[PDB]
Amino acid sequence: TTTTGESADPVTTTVENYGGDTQVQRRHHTDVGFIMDRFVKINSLSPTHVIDLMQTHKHGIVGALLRAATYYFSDLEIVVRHDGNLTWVPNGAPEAALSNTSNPTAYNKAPFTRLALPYTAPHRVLATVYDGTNKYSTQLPASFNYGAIQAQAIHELLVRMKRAELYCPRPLLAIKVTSQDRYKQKIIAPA
Amino acid sequence: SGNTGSIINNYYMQQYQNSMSTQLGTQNNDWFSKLASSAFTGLFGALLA
Amino acid sequence: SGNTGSIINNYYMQQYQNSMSTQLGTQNNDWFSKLASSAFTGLFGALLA
Amino acid sequence: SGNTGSIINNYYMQQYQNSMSTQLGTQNNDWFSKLASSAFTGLFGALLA
Amino acid sequence: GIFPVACADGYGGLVTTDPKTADPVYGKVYNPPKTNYPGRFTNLLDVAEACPTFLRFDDGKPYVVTRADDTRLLAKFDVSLAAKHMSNTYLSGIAQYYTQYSGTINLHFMFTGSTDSKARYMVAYIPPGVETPPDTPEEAAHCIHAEWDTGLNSKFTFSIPYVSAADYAYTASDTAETTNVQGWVCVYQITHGKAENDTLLVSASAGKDFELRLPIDPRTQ
Amino acid sequence: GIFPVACADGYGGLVTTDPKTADPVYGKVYNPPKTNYPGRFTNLLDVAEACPTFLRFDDGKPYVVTRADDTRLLAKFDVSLAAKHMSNTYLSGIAQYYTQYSGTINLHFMFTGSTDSKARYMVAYIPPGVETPPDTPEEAAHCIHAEWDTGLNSKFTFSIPYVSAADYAYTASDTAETTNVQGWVCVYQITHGKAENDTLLVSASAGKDFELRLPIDPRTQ
Amino acid sequence: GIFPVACADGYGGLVTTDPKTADPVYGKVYNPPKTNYPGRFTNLLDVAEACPTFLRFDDGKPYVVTRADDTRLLAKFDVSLAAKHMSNTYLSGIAQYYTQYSGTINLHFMFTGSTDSKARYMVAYIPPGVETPPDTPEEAAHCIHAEWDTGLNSKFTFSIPYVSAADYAYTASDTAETTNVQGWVCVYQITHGKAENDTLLVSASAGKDFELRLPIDPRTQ
Ligand SMILES: O=C(O)[C@@H]1O[C@@H](O[C@H]2[C@H](O)[C@@H](NS(=O)(=O)O)[C@@H](O)O[C@@H]2COS(=O)(=O)O)[C@H](OS(=O)(=O)O)[C@@H](O)[C@@H]1O[C@H]1O[C@H](COS(=O)(=O)O)[C@@H](O)[C@H](O)[C@H]1NS(=O)(=O)O
Ligand SMILES: O=C(O)[C@@H]1O[C@@H](O[C@H]2[C@H](O)[C@@H](NS(=O)(=O)O)[C@@H](O)O[C@@H]2COS(=O)(=O)O)[C@H](OS(=O)(=O)O)[C@@H](O)[C@@H]1O[C@H]1O[C@H](COS(=O)(=O)O)[C@@H](O)[C@H](O)[C@H]1NS(=O)(=O)O
Ligand SMILES: O=C(O)[C@@H]1O[C@@H](O[C@H]2[C@H](O)[C@@H](NS(=O)(=O)O)[C@@H](O)O[C@@H]2COS(=O)(=O)O)[C@H](OS(=O)(=O)O)[C@@H](O)[C@@H]1O[C@H]1O[C@H](COS(=O)(=O)O)[C@@H](O)[C@H](O)[C@H]1NS(=O)(=O)O
Repeated sequence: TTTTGESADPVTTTVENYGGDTQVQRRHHTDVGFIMDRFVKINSLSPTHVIDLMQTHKHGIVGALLRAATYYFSDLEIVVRHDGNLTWVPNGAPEAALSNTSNPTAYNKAPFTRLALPYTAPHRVLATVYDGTNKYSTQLPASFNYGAIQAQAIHELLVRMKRAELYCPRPLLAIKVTSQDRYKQKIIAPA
Repeated sequence: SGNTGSIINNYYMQQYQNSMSTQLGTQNNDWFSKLASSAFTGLFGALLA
Repeated sequence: SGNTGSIINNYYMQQYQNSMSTQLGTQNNDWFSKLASSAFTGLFGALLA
Repeated sequence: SGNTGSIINNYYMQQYQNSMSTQLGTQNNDWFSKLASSAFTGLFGALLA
Repeated sequence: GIFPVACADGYGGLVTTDPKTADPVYGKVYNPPKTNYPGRFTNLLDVAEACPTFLRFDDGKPYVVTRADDTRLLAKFDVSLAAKHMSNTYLSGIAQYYTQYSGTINLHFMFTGSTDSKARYMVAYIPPGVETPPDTPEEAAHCIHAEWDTGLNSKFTFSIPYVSAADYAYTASDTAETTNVQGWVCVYQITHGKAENDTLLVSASAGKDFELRLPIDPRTQ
Repeated sequence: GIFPVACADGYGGLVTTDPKTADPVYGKVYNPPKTNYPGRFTNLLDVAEACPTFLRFDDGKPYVVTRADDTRLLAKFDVSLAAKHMSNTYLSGIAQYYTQYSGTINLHFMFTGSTDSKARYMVAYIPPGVETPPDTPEEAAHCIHAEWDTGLNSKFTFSIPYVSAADYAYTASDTAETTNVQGWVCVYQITHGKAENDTLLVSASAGKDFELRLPIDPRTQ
Repeated sequence: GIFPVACADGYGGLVTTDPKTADPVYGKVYNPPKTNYPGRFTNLLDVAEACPTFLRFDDGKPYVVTRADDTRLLAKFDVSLAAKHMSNTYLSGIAQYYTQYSGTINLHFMFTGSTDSKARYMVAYIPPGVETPPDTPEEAAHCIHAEWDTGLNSKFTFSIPYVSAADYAYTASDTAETTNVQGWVCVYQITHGKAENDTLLVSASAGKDFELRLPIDPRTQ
């Protein structure tokens, strides 16, 4: 098929053009809500930690995919391996509140704590990139977070996006290829 | 949903398990699905098969 | 209720789970709700819009 | 099934508990069952009992 | 056999705000009746709407005094539940336990002068976007404002509207904030006739759509 | 008595992709409305179909240049989501997170020359089974191919068919692979008239039956 | 409160043959279709009935040779799935994985001689109770037996009946067993005419009521 390409109108040809038969597709694994729904780890940690999905690694399946969207929304689940008790506080809270027990506080139970937390930002949607001239009264507004946690020590933090919604796609890149033809690597095979 | 495969109904109420969405006016506001389905599939011009 | 979000009915009877209230005569004895709803909202005097 | 003896229905959905089979056309495509049932059982020739 | 069960890791711990209930141990207790006990309240915002409390001005007074000189700005304050002027209100007392708010805040002005004391006032909501609030009624006129005079009715009520970029605003204020994120309210005195040393009491209450969400326990203990 | 239960060994551990949900601790939060927010996408393949991105040729250009000499092969590349030429496409960006694929991949050719520049091209799918791809239109003619010329419509689209032994093919390529398992695509220039230095942009998009299965997290972290 | 539960001692351990299923972790995978794939079998005994395999005689031959001398016993073997003569059959291959059996075992005799070679055979089931099997057709005649001759049809099939004290018999044989618990089968040659060096192939298959129960994993690993 030939078309006026300058218009940018989508064109999808099929093998029928030269005698083939287009087949059946099952696209469950490329479903946004499904694919974002798995735990991902946050590497940097500290006794006091503000939950920010952008601390996710840029090349991990979740972090790559999240960054391939401009705006997003989701609820959250967290797994925290910590010493002592864990206190969570919602978006907008004074850092000092983290010391108070009446905020959701999970008492230590081995081996870690799994929790379901609601979206809690004052915005209708959040962004992975924000073109602010400043945004004050490569930096993101401080209001873009899912609250904060505190314990005597935070050893590990996994985070899971629930009911994820993604808007306005952005570039997603594969590994840079050096070889003359294909990027080759060791694929699993029996001994 | 997406990646939840439990048969049994949840022990906790929905207003606890999740944040509650509000509206001003989940519908078919799927821009990219529309965009993709609108793609031209024919053949511009005359055919000789 | 207030801050209880379990779907499943309680395993223990109510007379064990809580103290039992008695009456002499939970109704609408909400003074402050009445007070607030009675607040004047109009505009005293004539208007020129 | 084969070697599963639980009465209670599974907590997880089938699309999670197992891979899903697809078709192009579990039927009676049991070659060996057919083969065995087709075996000759009579007696070739005349009988004197 | 018996019912198989998977005791799941990461579940079971006590969370101080959990949605479950404990197991009972002492049953069958009937309470003395408290049918129709007076003064009950079920939502903090009902009392916050019905009972306005006072703002704090100058050296610790619930009022503003009419200026004898040619300066017309009587007061200026941050539209913030954490503002110094709101620090003694019931509204700010409740607000400190929540992370976000939205909605209308009402201001009440009650003139206290003698029958022979007269005045004309103006209140304006200065939204964010300007570096400093105007100290002149003429400059503030371009904003949302109301002017009223003295007479038989001693009180005047005005609604500070919620106008912001996000749907919710923080009740607390961050140390990195120079200018108040939600703007200011300026009270002016257009003129007065023999009203020197006469007072204007100002109080605040929650409006019909005022809302507080996300409970928090922030005070030092 | 109470209900007997068997706490089973081998069950209960956290699996990062498990199909369960955590227990809640902070209830009754209502979100700001986001009704009809623009640009939403629910499946990665909808955008992969609607938005073709560019292939990479020679010294890092999204196009191929018409040859002034007597060599007619403009480009040759592996039908592989891991091919150097596909390395900057959105299609390969998504594909790296899946172990297998199947289906149609579409190529788009947009001529960029002036009105007085004309040419005739040919694209062929060389299936596996031959040691090296043909550098001649005459040899490649025996394969599935399409020829088109220049004119009012500047773009031409062709479907690379999925023809393989197994029902699915790997998105990644093993180090032990000499020849590309799925074959090649060869773009030729039959002729041209005053088209020296004129360009042919080439991009790719997912076809109607393109499919990706089996999520994977392979990048070094 | 919550639901009380008694975690029972002695329950919960993994048993390699347990009737439960594991918890899933990777959902929504659809398999390539395998509709109507040929050669399927659902029960080991269907193939054991349909495909007879060969017995092993003398120096490792699937046949018995007609005797040139005046000895008429061609073969004698234990009615045992563990018999040397059955050691290469598919029937014994399956039987080793079960503790008990019951039912009919079928023997097949296929004459291999030239058109001008003729013979008359006899097969007898010698039940247990006698010290050694008879080496004479005359003595074996008193048992359940069948005689057949050579002709247009080259094969003859005979059913070894299950006759025992218990309802089931062991597939394996104990070291303390002198005489075979289930008796013997004796194949005789009544006579022959020019059949010297001509062969009689013998194979076995499961009969209609042959049955194997109680799975076992006995081989050294
Ligand atoms: O230091 C102050 O802020 C002075 O506090 C006010 O008194 C408080 C009192 O401290 C408090 N007791 S507590 O132990 O702190 O809890 C309680 O009794 O309430 C009163 C009233 O406080 S209110 O918030 O103002 O309503 C003084 O008020 S009062 O004593 O008349 O009741 C208040 O006038 C004082 O503030 C002045 O001093 C401030 C700092 O002091 S200093 O410069 O270090 O010496 C100064 O910042 C204020 O501007 C000033 N008030 S002014 O408007 O008159 O200038
Ligand atoms: O070494 C290369 O591959 C050169 O890389 C390309 O530049 C990358 C850049 O490296 C990358 N930054 S990052 O830190 O690596 O992430 C990012 O900025 O993208 C650019 C573009 O990369 S792309 O994948 O080609 O799109 C050079 O492109 S650019 O600088 O003009 O933008 C690319 O031309 C370079 O590749 C050349 O060198 C390769 C190996 O270098 S060497 O032999 O060791 O000296 C060689 O294998 C390539 O063939 C050659 N490209 S050629 O086609 O012009 O010959
Ligand atoms: O020792 C034997 O039993 C001899 O074994 C058979 O060969 C086996 C071979 O050993 C086996 N390899 S494995 O590593 O053991 O797994 C495999 O290749 O199968 C063949 C065939 O075995 S079968 O079970 O007989 O079908 C000889 O057969 S073959 O080599 O011609 O294929 C078999 O003839 C051998 O048995 C003879 O020797 C036995 C003991 O040997 S010795 O006395 O210690 O020297 C003896 O007990 C047997 O009677 C004798 N067979 S006879 O009938 O010809 O006399």
